[PDB]
Order: sequence, then structure tokens, then C-alpha cells
Amino acid sequence: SRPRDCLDVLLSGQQDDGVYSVFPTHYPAGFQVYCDMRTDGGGWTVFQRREDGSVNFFRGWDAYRDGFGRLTGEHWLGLKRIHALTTQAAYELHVDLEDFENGTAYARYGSFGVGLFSVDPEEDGYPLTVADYSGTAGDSLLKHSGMRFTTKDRDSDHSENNCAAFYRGAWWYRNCHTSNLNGQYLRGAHASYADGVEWSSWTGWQYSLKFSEMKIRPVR
Amino acid sequence: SRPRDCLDVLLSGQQDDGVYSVFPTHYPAGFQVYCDMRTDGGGWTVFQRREDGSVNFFRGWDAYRDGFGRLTGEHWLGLKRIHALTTQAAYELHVDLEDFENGTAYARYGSFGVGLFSVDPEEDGYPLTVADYSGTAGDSLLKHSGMRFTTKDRDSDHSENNCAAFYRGAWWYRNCHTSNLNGQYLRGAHASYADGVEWSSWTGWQYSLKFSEMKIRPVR
Amino acid sequence: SRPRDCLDVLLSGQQDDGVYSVFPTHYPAGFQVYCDMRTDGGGWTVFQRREDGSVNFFRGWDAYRDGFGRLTGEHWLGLKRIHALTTQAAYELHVDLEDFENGTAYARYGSFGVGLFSVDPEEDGYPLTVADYSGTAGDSLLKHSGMRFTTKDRDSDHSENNCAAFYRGAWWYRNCHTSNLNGQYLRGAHASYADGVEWSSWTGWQYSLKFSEMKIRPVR
Amino acid sequence: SRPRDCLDVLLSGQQDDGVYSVFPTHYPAGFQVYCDMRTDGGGWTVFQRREDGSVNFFRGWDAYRDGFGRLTGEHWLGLKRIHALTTQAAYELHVDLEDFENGTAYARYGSFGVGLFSVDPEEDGYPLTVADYSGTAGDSLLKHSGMRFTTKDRDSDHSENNCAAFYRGAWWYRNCHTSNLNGQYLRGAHASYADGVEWSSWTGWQYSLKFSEMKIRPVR
Ligand SMILES: CC(=O)N[C@H]1[C@@H](O)[C@H](O)[C@@H](CO)O[C@@H]1O
Ligand SMILES: CC(=O)N[C@H]1[C@@H](O)[C@H](O)[C@@H](CO)O[C@@H]1O
Ligand SMILES: CC(=O)N[C@H]1[C@@H](O)[C@H](O)[C@@H](CO)O[C@@H]1O
Ligand SMILES: CC(=O)N[C@H]1[C@@H](O)[C@H](O)[C@@H](CO)O[C@@H]1O
Ligand SMILES: *[C@@H]1O[C@H](CO)[C@@H](O)[C@H](O)[C@H]1NC(C)=O
Ligand SMILES: *[C@@H]1O[C@H](CO)[C@@H](O)[C@H](O)[C@H]1NC(C)=O
Ligand SMILES: *[C@@H]1O[C@H](CO)[C@@H](O)[C@H](O)[C@H]1NC(C)=O
Ligand SMILES: *[C@@H]1O[C@H](CO)[C@@H](O)[C@H](O)[C@H]1NC(C)=O
Ligand SMILES: [Ca+2]
Ligand SMILES: [Ca+2]
Ligand SMILES: [Ca+2]
Ligand SMILES: [Ca+2]
Repeated sequence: SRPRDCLDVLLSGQQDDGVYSVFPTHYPAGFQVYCDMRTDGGGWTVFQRREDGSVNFFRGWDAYRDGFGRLTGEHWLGLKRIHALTTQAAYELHVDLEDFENGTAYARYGSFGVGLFSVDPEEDGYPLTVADYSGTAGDSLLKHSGMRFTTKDRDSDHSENNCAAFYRGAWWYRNCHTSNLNGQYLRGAHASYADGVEWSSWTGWQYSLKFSEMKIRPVR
Repeated sequence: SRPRDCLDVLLSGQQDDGVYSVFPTHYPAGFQVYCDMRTDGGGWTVFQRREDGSVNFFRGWDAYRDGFGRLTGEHWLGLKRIHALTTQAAYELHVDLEDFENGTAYARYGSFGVGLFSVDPEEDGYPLTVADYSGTAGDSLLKHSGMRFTTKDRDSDHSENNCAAFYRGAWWYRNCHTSNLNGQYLRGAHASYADGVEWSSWTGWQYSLKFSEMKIRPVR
Repeated sequence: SRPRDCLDVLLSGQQDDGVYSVFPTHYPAGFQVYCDMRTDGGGWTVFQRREDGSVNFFRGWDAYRDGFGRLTGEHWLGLKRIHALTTQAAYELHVDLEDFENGTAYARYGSFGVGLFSVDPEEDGYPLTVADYSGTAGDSLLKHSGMRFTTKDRDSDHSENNCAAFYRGAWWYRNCHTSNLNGQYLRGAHASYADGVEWSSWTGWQYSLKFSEMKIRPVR
Repeated sequence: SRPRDCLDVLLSGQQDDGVYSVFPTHYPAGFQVYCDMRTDGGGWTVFQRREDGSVNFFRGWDAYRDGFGRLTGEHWLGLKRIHALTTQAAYELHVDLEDFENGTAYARYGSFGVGLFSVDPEEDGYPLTVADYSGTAGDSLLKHSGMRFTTKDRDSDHSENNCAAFYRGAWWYRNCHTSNLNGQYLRGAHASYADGVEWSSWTGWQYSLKFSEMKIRPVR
């Protein structure tokens, strides 16, 4: 009756993809999430999805903290929820990507967490922890490990300017990025530099992907 | 001990109309509501009621979010509560109306929900979902399906102006409405245009109803 | 393990006066209160106490909502807590008073409640409901029944001015009062008019009491 | 499954030092803390730690209320959490200190609490209660008993000026201090007066300690 995440939902007998209620350890009121019950056995809890550019992702700090969009479409679950999920157990991250040629690729990370040991995850900037890559899209996230989350109105990056504003996104920017999945939905090749839905290791710095989905599942 | 809504209250043995405590899935602290234990078998949870114009309904965003008025009289349960109720199960909507000639009519909708898949229902504007009409008052809500909630201080409608201000109410306005149950209590026929407690399909655009009650009950 | 109030605490075996944890129905996190386990069998939950003028009671709306002072001394439990307590069951009110001549008296009310049917008790002003008097101090509260709570910075009374400011207190003012237990601790007879810790029916309008305690216990 | 503090965690079978989830009585959502499972039998819940000056401790009221830093390094658990912990049972305080010569000392207090009887601990200033000293570092906290917590932006001390600003810290200042563990990490001897990580009874008023850790464990 109180699954902690999508894997619990799956193990309880729910095999279909869809929206379900989960109740993280330190977020007892619970909330709804979209569950991917197919990928590599299923049981993944989605926290990000781009697919048509219908939702504006160039949002400020509060929106990225609380979440926006809709579970059945493009959305960002919200950093407070991602933190509540990732700190209750050891999780891995799966990232699915797709270009405008119907081609697809993915990146899997053995460990993933946000503000794992932060007393106040929000004030500490929801620092990213991620490692152990494997997949077909190549790694475009490891260099971001250890970085705080930065938005257009809250700079915690390692650049003289605001990476989020500069690359029109919101991410665990360093100086500045190798991945920018919350960037502008520019739809394919574009002249501007690395300010679209980018995953450099796969499609470079000037190609805004058509689809992306970030999700997690207990490592053990 | 922890009914999720008025139907649970009824099924537990409480047959009288009145105020009871309910505890929605993602609103564990719970809150009180007025239960209609008579209508078509009973078990309806009320979230809106007009009956004498003693309460001001031309309120702003925060009031419509948190609720106002009193459970035993005119009131609006609050969008955050309606969301917590409607997303925990599939509900239908029953609307009771009465004119100043003691005549009455109703509208029943097979499905009803507010911000059903919104990650942050408040930021997403508590979008309305409603369908499958049947009744005696005629349908005045279907054209509103899919619309966000709009108040005098937060415009999310499809009009060049602010529908809530223009028609002195708060509703899931399009451009602008076919129903306006949270409008001014003008008491019957009135010269102003569609800015009273209107339900066009039944009493037209220039007649402010004497009584209205909106309530929900699990569909299945 | 989860008493709803001081009577539950008593019935569970705790016979000594002191501070205990209680968990109201719609306030699951719970909070601490001072329990009077002696008065007429014991089991009273205190929400107000004056005894030495060490605490400032001429506070604003937020302070009266959230509470101030200390449980072991002068304090105001806070309207949000009083509401959570009184709406979970039918309670009666007991008021103990003492003048500077060591004389004492009391007022008992068969029914007592704050914002009992208010959808949003705070926005509705935590309206007072009280009736059925009996005792030795005389009745100085019945005329206040039905009134909202008023502070120096939030006027909901029936006076052309702000009763709270005028009589230096915080109360369910009408126009203005017969009781003013949250008034200034003027210590006995005073020239100013009715702006001290007054209970008119007993000591008049120009005598600030030395001690007062307001508490509740389930009626049934 | 729901330990109230680090002692419960230990008694349940967890013998290693590390981060664990605890769920205080009036803070049911729970939060994570660092547990010291070695000191005098183990079972201590840490709420403060200095060790390298990597974290800024000259913070304002909200930061000291909500907490900052990281559980695995320098941090302040947050006064709201310390209050939730210390009011659920009788706790004692253990303070470990270390200078830059690798020397160490400690102070143990038989009783410790923050805002123990405050109706609104935050508005009341999280007053300190502490007594019964024993140890090797000498007592530098007893004179602070009874004092409210003061930050650079919220003065509740007994000085004509703001002790927190003057001594660059945050503490239960009187006029002003004998201990200042949240002071500037000045690293050893320093010319400025008592504005570093000081514990006067041991290293005087002009020596900023290298390491400090404050923790609690149920007295009984
Ligand atoms: C996308 C991104 O962050 N690019 C880096 C760096 O790799 C580029 O060479 C540089 C060009 O100005 O901008 C940046 O600092
Ligand atoms: C009540 C309401 O929303 N009326 C519509 C439309 O049906 C009317 O014809 C029009 C008249 O200006 O106003 C509106 O845009
Ligand atoms: C204490 C109090 O509220 N007194 C009333 C009324 O009884 C008095 O006669 C009047 C005198 O101005 O003030 C008031 O309006
Ligand atoms: C650290 C501290 O609080 N010192 C006290 C007092 O002991 C000193 O003598 C005095 C010197 O001005 O400052 C202070 O008021
Ligand atoms: C790509 O896939 C879609 C369905 O997902 C299909 O309709 C389309 O014809 C395919 N080809 C391209 C290049 O769009
Ligand atoms: C209407 O009904 C009320 C009672 O609900 C009754 O008192 C009244 O006489 C009836 N007729 C009219 C037109 O008011
Ligand atoms: C009143 O009672 C107190 C104890 O409560 C006592 O000390 C005192 O002598 C008594 N007389 C007066 C008038 O204070
Ligand atoms: C002090 O202890 C550390 C290890 O904790 C050690 O490396 C060092 O050599 C010791 N001596 C000094 C004075 O640093
Ligand atoms: Ca920057
Ligand atoms: Ca508009
Ligand atoms: Ca007034
Ligand atoms: Ca001062």
C-alpha cells in the first residue's frame, strides 16, 4: 500500500507503464510519478522528459525545486522529490535519448544521487553525485558529478557568468556542460552554441534532441 | 478510522448528512468536508455551495487554492483539497441547481478531475478534466474541460482580457464561459451580462441562481 | 502512544500535572501542551495562562496564530492548535481566575470551539463558539460567541475602531468586550478603562487580574 | 523501522558510524543525521561539527534554524531539528574538541535541551538548557544556560551590541560568551579577540580550535 518508488510498485504486481503513487521515506505524504515498467525489467521512476517542446524548461529556482509540466508528457519532477527518492536507497540512473532521425541511444550510471548528505538540500544546491557509466550514447554526465544545480536566477556554477542563462537551461553546471537536457527545444541542428537539448558525446554541441527521459531504479 | 472521502464515511455506517473528517491519499493530515448522504444513494463530498449570497466569492488565487467560507453554509473547499481528492481515485461530478421559483435541476458528469497529472497542480493552474454528461439542467461544463483555473489576479484563460474579472467570478474559463457558479450572487434576472451564478444551458446568461452545490463521488 | 488531548493522557495512566505530547486528528505531527490533571477530575488541556506579567500578550496576528510564551508559565497555545483540538471532538471550557487578594473564581462553559466549520480557519478569523455557562466568576464570554478573533493588526470586530488596539489585547471582540484575558497585566485596580486582564462579571472593568487559565476537556 | 535517534539506531543493530534516518516524535517526516557509534558505548546524534573551515558558519537566522553544511563534514543540523530531538526525551550533551597540536579534550553535560517548553521554539529563540558538567576540557557552556540563540541578524542576547556579529558566530550568547564553537575558523592562535572556534576553559580566548563536535544521547 506504500511503495517507496516505481520498483516497489512493479514488485507488488503493477506491470503497466503509467502514473502511480509512491511514498519516499522522508516524504510520507507521497506524490505521483510516471513509472517505466519495461526498460531492462522495468521499475524505473521518471523525473524528467522532453518529447515535443510543448513545455517551457527555461524556468527559475522554485520551479526546478517544486517541479513543473505533466507526468504524462514533458515534465521535471522537482529537485525536492528527486532528493527524497535518491537518499532513501542507492539508485542508478538511466537516460534514454532519441534524435529526429528516429535513432536512439542510452546512458546508464551505476550510482546517482542529489544532495545525498546535504543537511538542507535546497540551500546546499542539490549537489549531483553520479558515476559508473555504460551504454550507447556515450558519457556526458560524469564531469558534472559534484556540481550544484544552477538556474537562471541562482548561480552556483564554476563559470564567471551564469551557465543556465548562457546555455538557456537548468543543470548541475560546471563551466559549463557536456550535457544540457533541460535546454531549449530547438529541434535538431541549430546555429546557436550548445543551448538546446544536448548530449555532446552522442550528437555533439549543436543538435537539440527530440526526446530524452531521465529515470532511476534502486541499485540494490 | 481513516475514510478517504464521503463514500468511505457512508460505507462505514455514517448515514446522516453533515461534516466529517476525510484523509486523502496524498493529504494524510486530512481535513473536514460536508457529506451529502442522500443524493442517489449518498456518499458525495461537497466542494462548493451557494445558497444566500452571504459569502463573497470574488476572491483571489490564494483563497481559491486554500478554500473559504463555512462547511455548513456557502463555501469553496479549495483547489488543493479538490486536487487531493480527485487524484486518489476516479470520481464523477454531481451539480445541483435551484432558481428563485423553487425549481431545481442537476447535471451529472461521468468523470471529473483537477490537475490530475500536474507535477505541481498549483503552478499548472489546476486544469479541469470532465466528461460524460447526463441530467436535467443541460450541459454547461464540457466546453471548459482542459482549461486551467483563473482568478481576478491570475489569468490562465483563452481571452484577451481576464475572464474572472470580466464576469466577476473564478472558474476554468476558456473565452469565457457557459457556466459561472462562483459568480456574483445577483439574485435572479439581471441586466449585467453573464456575471452572476450562471448555468447557461438551463437558465441562460442573465439569471443568477439561488442555489448551487458541486460534489463528487468515486466512479468505481 | 498517541493521545489526542490531555484527557487521553490522563486516562492512559498519567496523573501528574505537567507537559505532555498530544496528537490532534488533523495535526498528526502533534505538539506539547500543559495538562491540568486535578480540576474536577482532571484531563484539561491548557491553552492560555497569565500569572505574573512576564510575557507580552499585546502581540499581532501571526503570534496568536502560532502561539507564544512557555508551557510552564504564561503562554498562548496558538489559534491553529486550539482549532485542531476543538474540532476533533465536543469540548467544554474551564476558566480559572484569581485576584490580587488571593481570592479565586471560575467559569465553566458546556460547549467551546474555534473555527469549528471554517474551511480555512485562519482566513475565517477563528470564530468563537461558546455556550452553557455555570460557575462562580459570572459569565463574561457568552456575548462573544460568534465573533472572529481580532488582533492589533487584523480587525474583524464590530467596532468602528480596532478593539484589540483600543483595549490593548487580542480577543473575539464584538464592540468591544465583557472579558479581555489577553489584555495588559496592569496588576489590580487601574485608571485606564477595561484594558487589563479583565473579567467584568467578577471584578469589573477596571481591575487587571493576577491569574487566569483557559483550558478544555472533551464534553463527551 | 522508526528509530527516534541514533541510540535507537544503535540498539536496533547498527554498529557503524555513518548517516542514518531518525524520526523524532513531533517531526514524523524524519531526517538524516550522522551517528557516532563509538563514544562511550555509542549512540550519539551529532548536530554540529567543525574540522577544516570549508563551510561558512557566519550565517543568519534562517540557516541556523534549517541547518547547513553536510552530514559527512562540517555542518549544523538546524535548531528546529535539535529542538525536535531534545524535547522528545531527556538528553545529555557530549562535546569533543581538538587543537592544532593533535591534542584533544571533551565536555559532557548531564542535561541538554533547546526550547524545551517554548510554545513556538523559533519565536522564543530556542532557549538553551544545560547543566551537570564533567570532563577534561573544562566547562565553557554553563553560563550560557537560559540564553536564547542569537545570530548576526536576530539579537536576543544580553549585550548592548550584537554578540553574534561582534564575535563572528552564532550562539546562546549572554554578554557575550565563554564558548563560541560556531565562530570563524581562524586556525589556532589569533590576534582578534574571542571570535574564532573558542572554548575558553581549555584553550583560552584567542585560539581557534581545529575540531569540534557536539552530539546528544538519551540520558535515560
Ligand atoms: C558547452 C560548454 O560548456 N562549453 C565550454 C567549452 O568547452 C567551450 O570550448 C567554450 C567556448 O567558449 O565555452 C565553454 O566554457
Ligand atoms: C459568457 C461568455 O463567455 N460569452 C462569450 C460569447 O458567447 C459572447 O457572445 C461574447 C459577447 O461579447 O462574450 C464572450 O466572449
Ligand atoms: C469594554 C467595552 O467594550 N465597553 C463598551 C461599552 O460597554 C462602554 O460603555 C463604551 C464606553 O465608551 O465602550 C464600549 O463600546
Ligand atoms: C568573550 C566575551 O564575551 N568577553 C566578555 C568579557 O569577558 C570581556 O572582558 C570583555 C572585554 O571587552 O568583552 C566581553 O563582554
Ligand atoms: C519515425 O517514427 C515514427 C513513429 O514513431 C513514424 O511515424 C515515422 O514515419 C518514422 N520516420 C520518420 C523519419 O519520422
Ligand atoms: C419555496 O420553498 C420554500 C421552502 O423551501 C417555501 O417557504 C416557499 O413558500 C416556496 N415558495 C416560494 C416561491 O418561495
Ligand atoms: C496569598 O497566597 C500566597 C501564596 O500563594 C501567600 O504567600 C500570601 O501570604 C497570601 N496572602 C497575600 C495577600 O499575598
Ligand atoms: C597529527 O595527526 C595526524 C593524523 O590525524 C598526523 O598525520 C600528523 O602527523 C600528526 N602530527 C601533527 C602535529 O600533525
Ligand atoms: Ca557563475
Ligand atoms: Ca486572459
Ligand atoms: Ca473594527
Ligand atoms: Ca544585544
